[PDB]
Amino acid sequence: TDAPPVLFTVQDTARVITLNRPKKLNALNAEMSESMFKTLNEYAKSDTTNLVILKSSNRPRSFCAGGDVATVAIFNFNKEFAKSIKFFTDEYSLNFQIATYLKPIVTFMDGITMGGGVGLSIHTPFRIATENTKWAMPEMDIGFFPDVGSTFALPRIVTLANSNSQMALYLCLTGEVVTGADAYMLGLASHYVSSENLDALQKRLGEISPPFNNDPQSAYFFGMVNESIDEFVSPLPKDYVFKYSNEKLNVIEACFNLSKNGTIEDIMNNLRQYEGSAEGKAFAQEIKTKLLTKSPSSLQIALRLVQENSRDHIESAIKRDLYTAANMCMNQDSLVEFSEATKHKLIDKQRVPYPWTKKEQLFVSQLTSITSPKPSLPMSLLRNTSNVTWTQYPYHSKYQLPTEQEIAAYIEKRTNDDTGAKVTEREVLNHFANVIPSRRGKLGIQSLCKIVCERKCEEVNDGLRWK
Amino acid sequence: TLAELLGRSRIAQVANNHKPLTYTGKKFHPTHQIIETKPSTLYRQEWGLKSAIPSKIKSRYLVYNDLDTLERITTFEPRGGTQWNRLRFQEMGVPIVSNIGRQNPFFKYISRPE
Amino acid sequence: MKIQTNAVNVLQRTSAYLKSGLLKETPAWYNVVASIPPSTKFTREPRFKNPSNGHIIGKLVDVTEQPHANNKGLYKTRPNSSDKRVGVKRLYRPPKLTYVEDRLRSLFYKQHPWELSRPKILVENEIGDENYDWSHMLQIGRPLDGESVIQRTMYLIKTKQYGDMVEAYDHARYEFYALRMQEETEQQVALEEAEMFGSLFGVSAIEHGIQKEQEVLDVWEKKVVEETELMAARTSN
Amino acid sequence: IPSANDKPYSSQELFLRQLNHSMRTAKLGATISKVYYPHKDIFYPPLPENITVESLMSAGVHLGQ
Repeated sequence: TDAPPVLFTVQDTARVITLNRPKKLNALNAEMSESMFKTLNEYAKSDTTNLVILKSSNRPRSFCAGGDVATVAIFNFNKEFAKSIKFFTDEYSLNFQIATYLKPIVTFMDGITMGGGVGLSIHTPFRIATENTKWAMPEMDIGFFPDVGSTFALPRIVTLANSNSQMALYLCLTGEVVTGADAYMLGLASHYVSSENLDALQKRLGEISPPFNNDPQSAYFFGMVNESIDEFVSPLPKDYVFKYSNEKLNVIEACFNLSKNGTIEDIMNNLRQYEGSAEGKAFAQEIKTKLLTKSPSSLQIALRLVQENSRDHIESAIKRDLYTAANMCMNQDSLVEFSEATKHKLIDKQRVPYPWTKKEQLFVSQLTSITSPKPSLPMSLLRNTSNVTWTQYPYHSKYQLPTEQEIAAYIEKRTNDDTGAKVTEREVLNHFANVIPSRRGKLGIQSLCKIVCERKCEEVNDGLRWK
Repeated sequence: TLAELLGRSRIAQVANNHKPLTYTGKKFHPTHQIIETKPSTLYRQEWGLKSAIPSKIKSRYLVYNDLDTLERITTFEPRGGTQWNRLRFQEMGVPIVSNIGRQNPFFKYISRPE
Repeated sequence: MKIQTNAVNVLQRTSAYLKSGLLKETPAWYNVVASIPPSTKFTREPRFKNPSNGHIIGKLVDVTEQPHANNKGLYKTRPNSSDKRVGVKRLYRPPKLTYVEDRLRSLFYKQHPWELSRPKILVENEIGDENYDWSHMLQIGRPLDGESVIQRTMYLIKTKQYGDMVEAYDHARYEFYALRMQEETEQQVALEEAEMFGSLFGVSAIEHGIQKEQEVLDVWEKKVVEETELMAARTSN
Repeated sequence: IPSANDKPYSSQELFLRQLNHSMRTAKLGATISKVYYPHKDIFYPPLPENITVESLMSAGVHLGQ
């Protein structure tokens, strides 16, 4: 009788999944996650479904404002820890299914995509953004950690100032909101399509089918999906200027450059001892202010996970998030304030930050316990139809803007070639815009390459050196 | 959007006019907006209308009613001669005066209920 | 004409030639077309909004939404005949695009007929480059003309400086007169100043017209004489 | 056939003298921006990824029958 929380519909050979909780900004509860997880397993077995499209019925207001953690907070206050662990086993299992799904999934991030919403798109090689996109990970203000495998995705997909996960740590620890074109240029969105063109794109996606004797799970079909979306991409607004200037990118790359045993204090030291331009110095103070209004325990846990899930395989990174979430709802050592902070902000509307009490510096053992499975609480991710793990996304790189590490590899290779030629910025732009088949004519690809060379490369004579 | 752009397009700027292009009555003032094309565009029959104007037209000024019609032609006359009447009036340097001594319509005068 | 099938299925008909062996070698286009499927639906699509004025298409006002009496003083208690006719055709008919500026444009050129005599160039340069601040009437890149007035009027009504469109239009008209008067003086004075420094001009506009009228009046003289002599002979009959 | 240094320029030399002026001086004073040149459509077409609705509209592609 009530409107189903998630609506499933057929679009020719494409199956459209639509989040249908407009009053809650499409917040994800256990019911929604379970429904989507079960229906996706069926579509994986089907031989008539070529691709899936995850969208919202509330666009452009919101796509998914995040998992329903306010309800999980009430569970903690009522000691309904079994209910809380069910909510995270369903959500995290759905994020693992999407990541390893063998058929193309195309998420329309037409609106607020924060928290659980990021998990619905970050794990898909086709995550389309719009002018209305608002990507953020505001967990540090609620006392929680960066969940939904964001500690495995962001350190591997961000394009600028992410050599050592510096930008990934900046977004997860500061909760900065990225909007539209900026999300596309950072690597948060694979494509940038105007909202007005989403209807037409959806129809084209339903009409395309694998040719001859190729299944929809073949790499050939994935290329076809990428090309179809590109036909609907339009040039960026003329006035658009990237959000982060080179100077602001230099602050993040230096102030968030930790070692394998770094701590949040080390970042605080860099932000407090930074030297350089006036804008950079002022920018470092802004970060320091923000990072001092977060949960002292959440920041340390986030850094731990980023330094742990940036070199591990997908399954172990998603499993480690389930353990952390369960080890936080059940606060055995009173080291976190997830439940109390969640009620201060969501259950009760309070603009002021929650006054923090756990302001100590957790030890390496304390962090290990909070992020390790307790032998008394057995929790496992639901089984998906793929049941595969890997350390690198199989398709994200091909269909998004190149990272700063891929441009460096070509400059080093070209600079160390027997040709004995000089690497020139013009040659770099051509090599990324008119050579790679999957990146040919990719929006904002020349602009990104010029940002990298102007900040990372040294122009000597008619050559380029990787500073 | 496309609709917003269209409303501001140069074709939208020309007010709708269906007055006879061939009028044999008394003419007191211009009735159609003169359209001008540059020499480069004239060489390519480009006038900024829907269709190319026939190459026979050598004048750079025309007046039209309909962009397209059921006869698959543009309704136009290759003449722009009301502009030369205005410029010849300017060369005579005779200001236009009111024979009734009314207020100048181009000045925002403070009028009363006289 | 019937929806054609054979133009969009060249890949499938070609694939049968290759599979059977009738065609030995794959054509060069074969791979390109396979990766980029043609659109083959050719359907009529409904539309639920006029993009120009945002009017909603396909909405029926129910009697429950008209509780108050009408202009005649009667309440509406039952659907009328128009409400009971299916209106699917309106969903598919291309909407008529309308603009408020069109009404003002017609007014301006009715009030100023001679503005039509100023040639207008319809050839666009680049619509995307237009960076205009309509706080002022003059703009770098475009002429001063009736459109300058209309866009100024819209900016005034958009900024809510004036409430009635007529008042905003009148305000813009006076700004237009001032700019037109400064230009009429700059041209008159420029000509006067040049002649005072020894500038010479071959043919003036008035002279150009006299010469053209002479060319026509010369042909007219011949024909009149010829046709006033055929009449004399024909009438003599 | 160059003319004698005392004689005036020949018709051919005046043409070459004008061509010299055309290259250097004839374009002094201002540059032209945001103006459509018909020939550049053929010789300097844009790439498909840089095409906008404005660009299509500027060319009159939207004007149907």
